[PDB]
Amino acid sequence: LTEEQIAEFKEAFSLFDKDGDGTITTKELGTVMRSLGQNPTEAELQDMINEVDADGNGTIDFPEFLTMMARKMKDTDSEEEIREAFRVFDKDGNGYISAAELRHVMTNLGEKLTDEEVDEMIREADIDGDGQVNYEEFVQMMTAK
Amino acid sequence: RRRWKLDFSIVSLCNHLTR
Ligand SMILES: [Ca+2]
Ligand SMILES: [Ca+2]
Ligand SMILES: [Ca+2]
Ligand SMILES: [Ca+2]
Repeated sequence: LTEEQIAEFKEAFSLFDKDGDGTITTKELGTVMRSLGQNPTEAELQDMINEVDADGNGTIDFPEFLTMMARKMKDTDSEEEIREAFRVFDKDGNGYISAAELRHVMTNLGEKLTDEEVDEMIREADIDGDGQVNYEEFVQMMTAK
Repeated sequence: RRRWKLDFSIVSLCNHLTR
């Protein structure tokens, strides 16, 4: 377990833990999911929490979040659901993630970064050189380190 | 680090949670 992996868990946790109190509530979970275009009910959010709420206090703490990531990621992402994620980034749905669209989802999520950092990410994934990220490029980027 | 992979991960998680 590296400090960078820990830093990554922390970053992810803090995208949900908006008030920084060390627990993720239904309110906070819902906030993230709404920003990504979904509309779960309060009861549905509670059911999500209950799956990993090992201490039974009704909210997600750091290790319970790690468990959620352990399970609910590397399920076995199929074609269709990878396309769903792409669609989140391709805001206008023209088939090409622009730097501006990438910036927008990241900001909506709660990430804070300069247009410089966004451009860097784009250029990293832009295999064919048009300054944008298409579906194939997006899929390929996720296989790299 | 893996900025896009981390964010992708969060988007894929959220998609997975709305089962
Ligand atoms: Ca909180
Ligand atoms: Ca708990
Ligand atoms: Ca677009
Ligand atoms: Ca491209």
